[PDB]
Amino acid sequence: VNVPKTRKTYCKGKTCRKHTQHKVTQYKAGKASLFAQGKRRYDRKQSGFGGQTKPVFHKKAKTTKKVVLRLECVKCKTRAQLTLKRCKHFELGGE
Amino acid sequence: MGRVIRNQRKGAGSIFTSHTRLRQGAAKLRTERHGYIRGIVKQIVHDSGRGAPLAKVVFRDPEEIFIANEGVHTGQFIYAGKKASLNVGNVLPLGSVPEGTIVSNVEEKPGDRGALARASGNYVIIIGHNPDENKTRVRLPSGAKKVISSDARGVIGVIAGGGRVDKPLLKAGRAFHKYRLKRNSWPKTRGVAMNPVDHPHGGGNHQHIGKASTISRGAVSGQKAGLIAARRTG
Amino acid sequence: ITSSQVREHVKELLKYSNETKKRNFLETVELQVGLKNYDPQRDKRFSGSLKLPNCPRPNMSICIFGDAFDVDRAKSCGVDAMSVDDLKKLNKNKKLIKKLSKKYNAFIASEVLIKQVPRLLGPQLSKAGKFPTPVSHNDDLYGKVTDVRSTIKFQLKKVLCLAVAVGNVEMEEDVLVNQILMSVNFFVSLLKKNWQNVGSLVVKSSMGPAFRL
RNA sequence: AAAUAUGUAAGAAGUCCUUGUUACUUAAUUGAACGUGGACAUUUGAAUGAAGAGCUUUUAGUGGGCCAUUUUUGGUAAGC
RNA sequence: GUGAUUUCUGCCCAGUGCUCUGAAUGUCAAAGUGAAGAAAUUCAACCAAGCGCGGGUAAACGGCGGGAGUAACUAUGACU
RNA sequence: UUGACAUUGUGAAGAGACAUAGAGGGUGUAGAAUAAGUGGGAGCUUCGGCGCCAGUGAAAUACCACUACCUUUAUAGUUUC
RNA sequence: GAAGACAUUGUCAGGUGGGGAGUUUGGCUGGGGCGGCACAUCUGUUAAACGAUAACGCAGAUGUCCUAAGGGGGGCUCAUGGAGAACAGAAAUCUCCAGUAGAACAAAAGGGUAAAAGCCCCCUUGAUUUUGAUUUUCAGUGUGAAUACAAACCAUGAAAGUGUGGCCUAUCGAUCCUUUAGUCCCUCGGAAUUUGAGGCUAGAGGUGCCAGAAAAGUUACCACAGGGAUAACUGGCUUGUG
Repeated sequence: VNVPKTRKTYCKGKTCRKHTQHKVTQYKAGKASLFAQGKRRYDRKQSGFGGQTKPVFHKKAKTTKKVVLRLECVKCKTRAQLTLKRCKHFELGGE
Repeated sequence: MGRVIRNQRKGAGSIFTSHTRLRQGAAKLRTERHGYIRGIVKQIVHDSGRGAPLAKVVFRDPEEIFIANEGVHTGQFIYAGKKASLNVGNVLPLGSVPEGTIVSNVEEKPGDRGALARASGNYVIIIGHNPDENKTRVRLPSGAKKVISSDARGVIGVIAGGGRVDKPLLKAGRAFHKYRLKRNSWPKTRGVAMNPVDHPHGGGNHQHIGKASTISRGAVSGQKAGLIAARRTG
Repeated sequence: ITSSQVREHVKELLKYSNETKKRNFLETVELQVGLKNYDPQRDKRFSGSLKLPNCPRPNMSICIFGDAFDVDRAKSCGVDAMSVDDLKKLNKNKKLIKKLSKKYNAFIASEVLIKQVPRLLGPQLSKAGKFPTPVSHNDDLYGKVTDVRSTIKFQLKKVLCLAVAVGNVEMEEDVLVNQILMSVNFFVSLLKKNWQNVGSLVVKSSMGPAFRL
């Protein structure tokens, strides 16, 4: 809900410490397919017929994920530090 | 759910004609190339296949065809390729006229002739034209086919006219329709048959309920109804 | 291709010509690139010059309009029209929203939409060449049209577009290609990760080509 | 602004006196926390009671409860 | 499927089913092809049916609206 | 039901592989004028053509690199549709 | 004679496929059901002047919203009379003056709050890192929330201070899995080298039945084990309603 791209949120790393303006994007996703142990074993059925696994998965959602705020300085040289704002829906800096 | 009728029969089960109660059998004989004689003594009355089958020639040292509406209980059943055309005879449809009409007639050469063997239905040879070696034949059906040059041929309308132009007045006579073939009669107006019974599926206030066309290719059991169709009403 | 050959597009490519000696009149070089290729809306730019340094080169009529007061926001200068009785019929669609937001530069108008911009006015125009950018739209479209006319720097928005410069005729090499880079800032890089985001481009001056990659 | 009920405290290891320790904060003879040497305890409101007292393991059943008097919730009411 | 004869088969193909050469184009699996690494491997493009688009189809499943005004006592509807 | 791969090998018409890119180039309303079009452009070349600082319109171009139509054009062995 | 690599046969892939197989179909409830959520929460009360405390008790709020609606210092002080009125003239809105906290603090209700905790300005990003301890069921269970410290690192003021998110009391989530942020740390077990896999610590991704199964009906053809724990009928209170 209007965040402001980069703002001196003290922080560290370290090999730095103190403050440091951090270009702060929010976090995205990441494919896995055919690497995940989750897979390495979850490839089954067992096997002339199957089903899945106890948690798969139709429950009842919440209609509000979370902002994966990903603050990250440039002088501290590292390291893209995650934070957690919770309240949806919203969006970056307006304002 | 049980195994709905249709599914039910087919296999030996308990149904299969009068396979030991009739006369001989179809048979336009075997195959030489230039006419042999045929004195056709007596026309038979069999069962099932109404329309007299009549037993004939026996010449090369001493067969029983289905006989087009033409028996002189001794009739001129001379047949074989080079052979005076006529009601009777049977010449290789590769040497007919153009608008004739053979009854018994063999898909593929030789192999005794069944195409339009039934009561009456004849097979007007309408075509002959486009022919390196074949024939544009009609068919009792209503569709067309190019049979193959020299292939038997009745030569005349199959006997037994309106075997059923009408009118089976009474539930009997079905006294026959059977004592003939299978036990096809009576026939249990399915949609009384209960849920588990056949596929129909009575249900409370009657109802053929949902659908009725029946996709060709369903599970021999999902089957039945109106096969798989291209239409409906009158 | 961000390699040694940059000064082959610059140093070795600074006196190619196509005839005899090398003429007798002034020069004219630069360093081609773009704006961000994003979509001229969400994210692609901010603030900070390179330079760079330039202006038009040819025409500058861009985009600025909204109400009956947006016309005078394009009178003592020259821009496109959004119309009044058109945002409810035909002020946007494909060749429409284009018209007003489809020039060359980008856009320098203000804001006023309501529940209509997910597939019409504000919408259909973005990556086309405009979708409500930062042109200090409050006093008008001239002072912030220093970011939309001259000086510059090199406001790079809408569809590609930008600028570059360093010297005149011949006196640059490592700082010629490294002057082309210098002729690039919030257009070659920026905040969180931005050292590169494209595939290729072009450049020269007037001679012949630059990088042969 | 009650009554009933409800926290604490009690004679007493307690004060009183002497100084000693450093990470603490005071500018420190500033204190803090801790510890030595020294005076007096059976103690002069609290009462009343002790079949010591403390402590450790373990392992049953139980988890459907129901009455009354007062104080109350619903409900015309109820052996609700 | 419906049930002698007799008469009589209204209108609905959007929905669900069925079904046709049909659609100038979008998905669409396995092998087969290309691209990249050192490969493992991971990106690609095209790709049968099918799908979705087009048509027919109700003696196929089944369907068959609702409110306003609206003179020549009065209520009234062939009216709109 | 459909595809691929095996069962499956004799011959014969036509693509694609080895082992290729170049020219006219833009039929809304307006600017004397070539609009799916971009911009680097103040210059290209001993001329000044067009520019351009002016520029309207739905979008401005000669120095032209290009994200994209039409017309226009070479095979000798295996290979494979 | 017909058929002529075709088809067929076989192996995988995809369509299709209630014909067939298996499998499931929350709970609290004046009896089951349709309904409502006292299934997770918060304020007020009910609740008997510490705490605790019941209903399908009464009156209400909760699955968000805030980059500032956070953080510090300045200033200032919030819904009447009597004055000046031109589109204003009941006033919508403008400027003067002289006194009950009646206003305002996002959102329910209650607490609280006046050189403020409200309003106008000024400057920032503490809504920060590491832990741990605490408090919240009369609390021994993890959770969310909140309190005081330590160590860092900042803000802000001249300072002393204050600030570890929205004045306080509501506004959220285990277990495998997956993704990411972390040293560039640990191992692939005959040695290496990279590629990959695996680990450690800090997060996001869902569980609302919110201590966290992944789940359609119908039976009047039906069936079983138990329920006066549980409804039709008698009786029973009670008698509103007659």
